[PDB]
Amino acid sequence: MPAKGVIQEIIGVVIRAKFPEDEVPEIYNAIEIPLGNGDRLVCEVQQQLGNGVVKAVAMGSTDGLRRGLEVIDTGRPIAVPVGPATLGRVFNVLGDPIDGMGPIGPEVERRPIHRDPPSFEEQNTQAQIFETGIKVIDLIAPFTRGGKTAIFGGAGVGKTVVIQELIANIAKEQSGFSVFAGVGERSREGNDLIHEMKEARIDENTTVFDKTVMVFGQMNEPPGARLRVGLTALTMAEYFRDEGRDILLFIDNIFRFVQAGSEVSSLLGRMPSQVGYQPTLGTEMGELQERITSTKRGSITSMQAVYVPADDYTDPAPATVFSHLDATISLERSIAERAIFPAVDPLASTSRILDPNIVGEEHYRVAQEVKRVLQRYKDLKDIIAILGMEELSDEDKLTVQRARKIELFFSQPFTVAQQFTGRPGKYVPVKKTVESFARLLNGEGDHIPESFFYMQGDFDDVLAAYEASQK
Amino acid sequence: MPAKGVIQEIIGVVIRAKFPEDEVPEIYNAIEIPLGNGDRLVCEVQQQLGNGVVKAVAMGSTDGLRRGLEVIDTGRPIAVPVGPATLGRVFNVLGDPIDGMGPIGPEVERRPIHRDPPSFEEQNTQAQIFETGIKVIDLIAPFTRGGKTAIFGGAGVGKTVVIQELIANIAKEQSGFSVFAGVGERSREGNDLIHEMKEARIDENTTVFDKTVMVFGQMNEPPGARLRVGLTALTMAEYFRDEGRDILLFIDNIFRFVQAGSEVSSLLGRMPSQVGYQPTLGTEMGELQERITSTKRGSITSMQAVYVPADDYTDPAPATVFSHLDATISLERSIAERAIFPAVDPLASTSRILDPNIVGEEHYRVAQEVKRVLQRYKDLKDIIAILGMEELSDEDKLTVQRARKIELFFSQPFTVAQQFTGRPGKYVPVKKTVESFARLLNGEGDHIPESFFYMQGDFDDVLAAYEASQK
Amino acid sequence: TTITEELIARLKQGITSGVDLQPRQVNVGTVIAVGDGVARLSGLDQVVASEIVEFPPKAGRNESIYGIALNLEQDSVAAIILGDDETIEEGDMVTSTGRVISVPVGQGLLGRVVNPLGQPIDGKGPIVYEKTRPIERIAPGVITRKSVDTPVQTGIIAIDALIPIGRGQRELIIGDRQTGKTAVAIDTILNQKGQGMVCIYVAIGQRRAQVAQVVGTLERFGAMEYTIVVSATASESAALQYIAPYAGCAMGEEIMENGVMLNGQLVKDALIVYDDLSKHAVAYRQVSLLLRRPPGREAYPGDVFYLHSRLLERAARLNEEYGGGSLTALPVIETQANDVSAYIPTNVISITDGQIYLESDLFNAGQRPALNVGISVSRVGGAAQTRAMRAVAGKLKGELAQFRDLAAFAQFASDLDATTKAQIERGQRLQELLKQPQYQPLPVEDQVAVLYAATNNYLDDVPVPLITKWRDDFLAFLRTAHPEVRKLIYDNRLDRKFPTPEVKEALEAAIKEFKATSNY
Amino acid sequence: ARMVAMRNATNNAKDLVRDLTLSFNKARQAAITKEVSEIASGAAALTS
Ligand SMILES: Nc1ncnc2c1ncn2[C@@H]1O[C@H](COP(=O)(O)OP(=O)(O)OP(=O)(O)O)[C@@H](O)[C@H]1O
Ligand SMILES: Nc1ncnc2c1ncn2[C@@H]1O[C@H](COP(=O)(O)OP(=O)(O)O)[C@@H](O)[C@H]1O
Ligand SMILES: [Mg+2]
Ligand SMILES: [Mg+2]
Repeated sequence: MPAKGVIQEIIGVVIRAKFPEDEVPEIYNAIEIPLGNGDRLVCEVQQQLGNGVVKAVAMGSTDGLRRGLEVIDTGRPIAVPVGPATLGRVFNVLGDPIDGMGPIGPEVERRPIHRDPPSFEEQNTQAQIFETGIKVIDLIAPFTRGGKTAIFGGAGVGKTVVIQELIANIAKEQSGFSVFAGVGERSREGNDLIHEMKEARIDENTTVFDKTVMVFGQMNEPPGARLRVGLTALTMAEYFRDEGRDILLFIDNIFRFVQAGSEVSSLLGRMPSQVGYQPTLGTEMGELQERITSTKRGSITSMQAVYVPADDYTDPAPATVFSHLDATISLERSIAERAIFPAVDPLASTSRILDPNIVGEEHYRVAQEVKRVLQRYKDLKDIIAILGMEELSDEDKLTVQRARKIELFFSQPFTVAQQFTGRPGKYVPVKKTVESFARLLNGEGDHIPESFFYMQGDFDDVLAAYEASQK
Repeated sequence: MPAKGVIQEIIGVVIRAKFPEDEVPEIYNAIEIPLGNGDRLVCEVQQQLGNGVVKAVAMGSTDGLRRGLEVIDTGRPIAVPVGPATLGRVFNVLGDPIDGMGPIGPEVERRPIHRDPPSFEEQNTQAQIFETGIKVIDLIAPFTRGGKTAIFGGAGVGKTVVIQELIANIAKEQSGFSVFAGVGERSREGNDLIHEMKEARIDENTTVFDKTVMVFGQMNEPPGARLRVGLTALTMAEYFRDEGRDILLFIDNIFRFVQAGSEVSSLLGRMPSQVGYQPTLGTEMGELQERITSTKRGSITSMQAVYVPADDYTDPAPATVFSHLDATISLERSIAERAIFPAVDPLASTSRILDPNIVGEEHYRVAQEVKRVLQRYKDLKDIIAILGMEELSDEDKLTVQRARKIELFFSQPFTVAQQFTGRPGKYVPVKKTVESFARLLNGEGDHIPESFFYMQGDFDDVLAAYEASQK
Repeated sequence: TTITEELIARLKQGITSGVDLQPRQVNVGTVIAVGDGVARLSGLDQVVASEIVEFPPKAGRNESIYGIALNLEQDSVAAIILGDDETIEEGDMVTSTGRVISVPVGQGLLGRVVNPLGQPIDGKGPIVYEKTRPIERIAPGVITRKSVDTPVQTGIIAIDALIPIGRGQRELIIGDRQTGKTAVAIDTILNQKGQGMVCIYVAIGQRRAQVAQVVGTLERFGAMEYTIVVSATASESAALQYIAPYAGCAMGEEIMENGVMLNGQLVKDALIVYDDLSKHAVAYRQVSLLLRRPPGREAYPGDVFYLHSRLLERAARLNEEYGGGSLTALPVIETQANDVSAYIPTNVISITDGQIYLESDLFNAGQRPALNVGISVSRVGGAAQTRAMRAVAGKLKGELAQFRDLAAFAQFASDLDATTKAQIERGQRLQELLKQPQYQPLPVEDQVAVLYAATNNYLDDVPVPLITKWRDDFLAFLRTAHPEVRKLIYDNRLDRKFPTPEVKEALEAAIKEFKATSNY
Repeated sequence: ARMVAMRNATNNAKDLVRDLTLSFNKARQAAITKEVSEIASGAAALTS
């Protein structure tokens, strides 16, 4: 479809292009406006308003465009490069590398942004745990293969730190790739800091950055770009999924994807729905998070970060996000103030895979009893702070001691990210977490003071440090 | 008569009139519709729709109009009389005298309603305190010369009475003139109860009415009249500002101006903003307020009453005026029902001019200490509600007594309040009120009971009352 | 030869054969409709989006009022009038200037109050310049930036110790009504007297009197030697208020990319304050609704998150490859009854790196900077602090968090045990320490010394209502009796182990000497 | 007795805060929905 049209209307980041009566571009067909030299503006067709007129979102500056400019139809949605050539590179919404390196090249396979999800036959009937290395994540709210996990928290609780240490864990300890979709990524927070963090984490002769793809829909971009960056990262990850690999896509803020969709719908003149949101919120979430599944060939596990507006979990954006979630990891500022870097609240982190018949019979006894002990501590904390531990009877003093031990034991140094409290790499497996927490839950740790459990290992590091200090 | 057109549409108080294409009226022009009684209907243009068609706000009944009526363009915006001829008269939005006196002659100067505000380099940054006759206004929230000051309260708290009392005080005890803008003026508050209350003799044969200008954009007027009455009063006061005189401007209500703007915008078919309000709310408020400034030549100093429904200060009407204020007087119904008729709350009544570098160190010290003791009493009255004052007090008895004495001493009998009470009015200079509060603050009033502070002038009046009782 | 011969040699080239006297069919537009600051033009097909149009002078109007062609609809150009809408009439000629909006930039704008178009409004003569920078440009990008390391010293102890602001960091100041947002911004501007940083103040939608008072405050403290004051007041059209912050940040990006000679030193660091982004968003909402663009939540247009983001993502910290300069943004947001979850507040909070929350409850309680430490964050953190402040303020942060956990027990402290009462008293003394008078910023050495005195057990003797006075007196002591202690603290403020025994012993001796010779 | 009664009162106050926060979230969502619906009705009745 080499059809050439002309720009008819320009209203903000929403343009209209008049084409011939035949060969009109389809919906999501990525028209392109040359701007001189090699620069071009890639718009995405959203509506067909009659005789050859298509309404599209700019996905670019569109601040120097005149009416009547030539527009080239591409005949397909936005084409982004896929393959090993995308590893170690940073892309915008259009798949153009926004790092210092040059273009990808014409010999690299390009794929459309808008694909269909895996069919009904391709879905995996039986779920499977995804080991991630983190103690609290693998124990309390375990991941699922081809599933969605959402991390919550405040502005500075450490969600991005958790995301990047998970990227490092996936890249270094196992030979697996990951794709990071920085939707609404600040040009300071992610466009240099995350690159430095990924290029600082090194295993041998290569970095964690070398085993991950990055697609940055920065905040300065128009709402269409921040809307389509998630699908761009999905397209770049589905290649490795088609090779049978287990990709773990990360999403910087799925709420900013929702807000980009709402802004795009408002700019197109559509009637608002719910709390001023787009009418197509459910379908827009489905077209993204139904491509994150466990195919019979390969799998895409995903980890989103969700911003909850006004701490309202019944808000339509968290309501629609929660419909697709398989696990939740709640970060609390209170835990962060106690110098706990993995500030995961085990009493607020859930997972659908936490079942006796999937993650193990001992898993859904150790996790259940750990949660019960922590709930007992949460109940008794006010009494302890007001009165003191002397009022607590037996079976409650021991419970509080074990609860403090596990609460301080959930902390990890994230030695892969920088070298803060650096120590030999552990990457504690799921079975090791189960065995350590069953060990402490069955006593065997009461002689340890409640200060050794800090950035520790697998409860064998705890006893090793106890023997080293004084034994 | 630059142009003559015909009425095309009459929709309520909106007139669409078709003019010759080479003689279309300007944006803020005034167009007269001659009626079959020797009078005319003056509409204000607001838009130029297409080829020679203009949309105008009626500023009249439009219950005698038919399609095809002749419409004479005046070429310029609404022209209102200025000069000494307007002094002592009552006008409306069109500048026509609505009192029983004769019409204004054609020899007077007539100025357009819409004028640019004074430029940035004409601003006089020298802050000067304007002497009001009110004790609490002088002490707590001093009146700034050339600045804009607001009164906030519910219904019946005393805003209009306070405004007319300042008119009487600053015209009698000072030579400053006054211009009154009855925006949305009730026909009971404006047609009576202010004309009669301005029949207060100044020296021998001149009343406050003879030295003041009144422009009543009454409530039964269409929304355009109530929208432009404030600008009419500003145009009338700007002549006295340009003569070098320090002119006083009282806008009897601000939220009615906002309501008139909202109604005008809704009637014109403009897109609604915020909660159904006008999109040009900030611009209209700025256009009104920025003409009230202190210049090198003269200074318009203004007091504007604002009615907050319930206690909602986040409504668009008080929120859009907060940026334009130099001082706020917060009237309270609780203080009014306690027979403290000048029901100013000393707390939550701020002023930018309340600075030791401007009003002096003694004024600042006295005001700050009075606010401190009143704040202490705000808790001590609760404390003594159950535990009697005689039961226990560590200097609490003395500070409670002093605070009760000063909160009664803030009450002042008004000249215009003789109808309500019969007590003759009192005027206190700004020096005498701060001196009296300094004297009462540290001793010298602990023996006089809290009955001789009720309705008095300076502390000398309280003393004279005390030794008049003890005869 | 004479220099006038060189002057004539410059002439007689364009004078003789340098002018093209060719008449060409230039495409102009005719006005078909004028609204409320929006004028629609019939045919102007040679216009780009956001291009400044002229409206050339006509009969009865000797000046041209420019506009911004925003809506390039089919056979229609809706342009928002920058000046006054009264003069524009139907049928008026409109000539396309062929240029996007640009503002003068460079050394000449230093101490000048200017329009968003760059025209001076201070009445101090024309702006001297040789370069114009475009209003709208893309942010520096991905590889251009650098991690924020250099601190911006606001002078407020609470901000500089708990909510660090670094060069290239977008730190929102969000408050409500009169809580001191402009006071905090002006205090930050006044503290850059010799810090090698050029300040810019935008003041969108304010009073002319308020901007005049701000300029007077700046020029009475000598701050106008390095400050640019853009101004789009409330009476001015919504187009000027819409383009004001972009003009300010264009000047800031000129400072960042090239730099100016300040005090004989090249300065490439700029601190910009958008004193009302809520008012800027209101002005753009008025522009969009008057253009009949489809509204969204709270009647704001769809591209209102985009609006501010273009503005705020231009504040960067460039690496040494791209000059090493930086632009620091200090947006100001006014909430309504502390409605943090409103549209524009959430937009700016998500965009900005950190937030500074000002509460009316603290402002009316005597806290002179009404700063809410509990909810306000700076995600750059310790990287935006000196090593001295990093070493000292950690215990301050911990003690203040402990006090905020126990703030409900403050009036009951006389009835509690020893450790809880001690924590409450320490928190009260620290909160009284953070109170600062207006227009009195403190240098980093003074803040470090005061916070070291407070962090260690030295303010326990002096009672709470005198803490502030103590601080003032101590500073006077350090300003008179021991300048060497202040110089020593300032000299090794970048040392990784800041409390070296030399500076530690000097500071302890100064504190002991002050305490022994003073009574409270 | 006062300690136990005030602990129970604090727990009940926290529960009431949770219920009131749910009610406030419902009210805020309904208010924003009403506002956007009114704005859309007032805009679509005059444009298209
Ligand atoms: N630290 C302070 N100590 C004492 N007074 C202060 C302090 N900061 C501000 N003020 C006082 O409070 C007033 C209001 O502060 P300011 O004007 O900075 O607030 P704002 O949030 O910008 O308000 P506005 O909405 O009026 O623009 C100042 O004029 C000043 O008199
Ligand atoms: N100084 C005063 N002395 C006595 N009564 C007063 C005084 N000021 C107000 N009032 C009471 O308030 C009423 C007028 O209130 P008004 O100022 O018209 O209300 P608003 O403040 O809403 O305009 C009168 O009926 C009177 O009883
Ligand atoms: Mg009234
Ligand atoms: Mg301010």
